[PDB]
Amino acid sequence: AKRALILLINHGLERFMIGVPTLTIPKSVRQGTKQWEAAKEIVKNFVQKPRHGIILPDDWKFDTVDLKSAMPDAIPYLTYHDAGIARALGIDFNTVQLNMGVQAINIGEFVS
Amino acid sequence: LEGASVPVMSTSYDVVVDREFDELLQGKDGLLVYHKMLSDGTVKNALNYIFGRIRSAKWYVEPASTDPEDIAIAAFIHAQLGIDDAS
Repeated sequence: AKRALILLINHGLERFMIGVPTLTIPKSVRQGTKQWEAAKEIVKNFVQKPRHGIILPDDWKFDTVDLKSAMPDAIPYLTYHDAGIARALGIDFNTVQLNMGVQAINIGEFVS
Repeated sequence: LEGASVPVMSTSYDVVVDREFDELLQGKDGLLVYHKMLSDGTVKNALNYIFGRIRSAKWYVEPASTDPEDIAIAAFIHAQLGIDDAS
């Protein structure tokens, strides 16, 4: 579960961090043309060269996909499964959070 | 002087058969469910604690009386089990 969640979080973080570029162009634009290369270069540069900037004729429209919410916080579920590895061996203190966060006063009792 | 007049009887009534009402947990099919639960991390964590604490209870042998013969027989059993500080 831990391994599958790290793959899912890595993938999610790229789409919420960078954004998925969309370019809408006139029906007249055909593949293998000057205009077509320009379209591919805009989308590529959005991802690779953000400082580059985008110049559009008024019948071309650039946008990023609206995901319509904040990225879900999957850290608590990942640490549930990760710390769960140590719980399954009969360790009775959290081996992933260790000393960090609000906790029980008496750590000694959980070591006992 | 008379022996028992009442026999030992099964814990059975209506759908309850020998203490169990749920068909999926009756007999040896039941045992397969409990076996599969041993693969759960929360079950294994609990059994590790419970079974550890049971064995650590400072086991020893109490004699039937303070009579030297009862002490002698208790010492034989102590020796058979190898009673010691760590159990």
